[PDB]
Amino acid sequence: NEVLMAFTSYATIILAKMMFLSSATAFQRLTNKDEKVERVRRAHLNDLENIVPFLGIGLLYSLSGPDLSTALIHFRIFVGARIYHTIAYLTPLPQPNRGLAFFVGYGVTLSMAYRLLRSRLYL
Amino acid sequence: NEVLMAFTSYATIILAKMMFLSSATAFQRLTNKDEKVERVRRAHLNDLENIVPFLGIGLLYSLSGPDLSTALIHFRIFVGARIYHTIAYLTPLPQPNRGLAFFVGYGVTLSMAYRLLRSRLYL
Amino acid sequence: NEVLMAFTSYATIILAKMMFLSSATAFQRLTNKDEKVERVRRAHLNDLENIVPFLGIGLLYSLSGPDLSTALIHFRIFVGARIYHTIAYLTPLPQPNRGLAFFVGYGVTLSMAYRLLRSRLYL
Ligand SMILES: CCCCCCCCCCCCCCCCCC(=O)OC[C@@H](COP(=O)([O-])OCC[N+](C)(C)C)OC(=O)CCCCCCCCCCCCCCCCC
Ligand SMILES: CCCCCCCCCCCCCCCCCC(=O)OC[C@@H](COP(=O)([O-])OCC[N+](C)(C)C)OC(=O)CCCCCCCCCCCCCCCCC
Ligand SMILES: CCCCCCCCCCCCCCCCCC(=O)OC[C@@H](COP(=O)([O-])OCC[N+](C)(C)C)OC(=O)CCCCCCCCCCCCCCCCC
Ligand SMILES: CCCCCCCCCCCCCCCCCC(=O)OC[C@@H](COP(=O)([O-])OCC[N+](C)(C)C)OC(=O)CCCCCCCCCCCCCCCCC
Ligand SMILES: CCCCCCCCCCCCCCCCCC(=O)OC[C@@H](COP(=O)([O-])OCC[N+](C)(C)C)OC(=O)CCCCCCCCCCCCCCCCC
Ligand SMILES: CCCCCCCCCCCCCCCCCC(=O)OC[C@@H](COP(=O)([O-])OCC[N+](C)(C)C)OC(=O)CCCCCCCCCCCCCCCCC
Ligand SMILES: N[C@@H](CCC(=O)N[C@@H](CS)C(=O)NCC(=O)O)C(=O)O
Ligand SMILES: N[C@@H](CCC(=O)N[C@@H](CS)C(=O)NCC(=O)O)C(=O)O
Ligand SMILES: N[C@@H](CCC(=O)N[C@@H](CS)C(=O)NCC(=O)O)C(=O)O
Repeated sequence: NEVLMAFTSYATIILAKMMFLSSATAFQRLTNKDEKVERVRRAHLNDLENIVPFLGIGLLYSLSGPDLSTALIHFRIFVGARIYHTIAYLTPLPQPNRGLAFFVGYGVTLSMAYRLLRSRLYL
Repeated sequence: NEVLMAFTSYATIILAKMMFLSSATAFQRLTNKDEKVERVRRAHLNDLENIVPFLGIGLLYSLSGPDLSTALIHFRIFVGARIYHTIAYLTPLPQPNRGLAFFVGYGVTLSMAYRLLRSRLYL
Repeated sequence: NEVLMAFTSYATIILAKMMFLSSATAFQRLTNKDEKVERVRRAHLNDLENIVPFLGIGLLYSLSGPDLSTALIHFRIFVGARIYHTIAYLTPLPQPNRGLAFFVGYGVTLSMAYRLLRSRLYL
């Protein structure tokens, strides 16, 4: 429960996230058309891989999530970090393609990656 | 069972799908060589992400799939939609890179995404 | 256990793998800068998809992994194949982008893909 509770919710978000944004980018791509080209391309793949390792990591301490400890918060903020980070980006075809923005997204993937990873594993 | 039954099968397909097609594209890429360049590149990533969110969504109502309701059919046709959709595409390096074809694939990802997602979640 | 044991470990590796390598490439990309451009781009996506289907396949005989038979070894060497394969590659922006190296990585994905896939499925 506690467990299912966690994963679905994060992912659902995550997947409302990645979902609007995917078809959406598709939809805008053709609609914009071009700068928006990479913009859209761009959203997909950073995010697609935000998710891609989200998926690795979440999905797994998922079904290996024994300890009672509260860790979902990061499942939760890493989402929270990464969304506003893309969203912050968020149209500049010029590099920078990054910023404090992703010092948030990636780097939280990193922190919440790092701890929780190690956590349900070594236990 | 009913459950395992579902996921493996869809994925197996899905993964026979994504699998021939991956090494295959590799194999053809070098063999064609060039137009086939993006063609192959092309197959991977639409499909790679067909799968990528397949994976998100399937995999999860997977292990959160309680209701008796018949929903696998779409696991099943969204595959059925997406394969023939790429396959329909399926060599034009000119945009369009889409069509009624993906009005099928993506959009079923969308429908079968949308309902089943919400379904085992809100329950 | 035996099961959890398996998946986490492979993935952890896999995910220490894909993880250093992702932020890392990011980090080097900006730092190199350019040839390193595709190099880094390059690492991500072969590997990102090494993982991408790893994820499909591992993750699933994962929770459908009944037989006692020893199959983790490949979870294990396919990792072992693929790492040293990228790593072998591993800076040439000239094609070849492949070699005996990936005759290892991909092709083990293939062998260990192929058998274990079929195995916990048909059972
Ligand atoms: C609950 C907390 C108690 C107190 C709350 C009070 C907090 C109030 C914060 C007030 C802030 C004051 C504003 C100063 C900021 C100026 C920033 C700036 O100049 O831009 C930098 C710019 C710099 O831009 P740039 O010029 O480098 O590039 C832009 C791109 N070009 C140039 C191509 C156009 O960086 C960004 O754009 C980042 C975007 C920030 C987006 C912020 C929106 C998200 C905020 C989330 C939190 C909000 C509440 C959610 C709560 C939900 C509740 C559960
Ligand atoms: C943008 C900036 C960068 C962002 C990148 C990523 C984010 C980085 C995160 C960094 C780590 C932050 C550290 C916080 C934790 C440190 C505190 C600590 O250790 O104290 C002990 C811990 C543990 O609790 P305790 O140990 O004090 O309690 C003792 C009770 N016994 C021993 C009997 C069990 O305290 C907490 O952290 C509690 C925090 C709870 C969070 C607040 C919400 C609780 C309510 C739940 C529902 C609320 C709705 C929210 C839903 C959100 C919807 C979107
Ligand atoms: C069981 C049902 C009862 C009745 C079955 C009877 C159904 C019989 C349907 C007969 C159809 C009549 C044909 C008219 C169609 C003409 C289409 C056309 O012109 O092409 C559009 C074209 C338009 O092309 P275009 O010109 O825009 O671009 C092509 C690309 N260039 C130009 C670069 C070369 O679009 C497509 O290519 C789509 C490809 C369609 C592929 C169809 C094969 C898959 C069909 C799956 C179902 C088959 C059975 C599976 C059953 C399994 C059983 C469990
Ligand atoms: C290319 C075009 C776009 C494609 C994109 C994606 C596809 C879009 C899908 C859109 C939705 C379609 C709606 C269909 C459902 C609506 C019907 C409905 O609501 O009625 C009630 C529902 C529910 O059943 P019921 O409620 O009528 O039964 C009552 C019994 N009690 C109450 C006691 C439990 O009926 C059905 O849908 C039954 C359909 C079953 C499907 C037919 C096959 C059954 C046999 C199984 C094995 C067959 C082998 C197949 C293997 C395939 C291999 C590849
Ligand atoms: C335990 C076993 C018992 C015996 C152990 C004894 C084994 C000892 C093997 C000794 C080998 C002798 C060396 C001859 C090889 C020459 C290769 C060559 O020329 O390069 C080809 C080259 C050809 O290069 P190229 O010229 O086509 O392209 C390079 C790119 N450019 C040109 C752009 C610069 O291919 C490679 O680079 C492949 C890289 C190989 C990397 C090997 C390191 C990994 C080895 C893993 C095993 C090690 C132990 C791990 C054990 C862990 C324990 C649990
Ligand atoms: C770079 C080159 C390409 C690489 C690409 C991918 C790799 C390709 C792999 C190809 C397949 C290789 C075939 C090997 C198996 C064939 C042998 C066989 O069938 O015999 C019967 C099998 C089965 O056992 P058995 O059937 O003989 O035992 C009988 C006992 N009863 C019947 C009662 C149950 O034997 C084995 O394979 C045992 C091998 C075990 C592996 C050795 C290690 C065991 C110790 C565990 C801990 C060690 C630490 C290691 C951790 C690693 C850390 C990173
Ligand atoms: N989907 C791509 C995203 C790559 C990307 O957007 N790279 C950014 C940094 S994370 C960059 O600076 N690219 C170089 C460029 O735009 O020229 C991947 O997985 O590699
Ligand atoms: N793998 C790429 C696929 C992108 C792609 O093929 N985009 C299509 C629409 S879905 C397109 O029209 N691209 C613009 C172009 O080809 O110039 C991604 O995930 O973004
Ligand atoms: N992430 C890309 C990787 C594609 C790639 O690196 N292709 C290699 C073979 S696996 C190649 O030879 N590309 C053609 C080129 O570099 O011009 C994908 O998923 O398609």
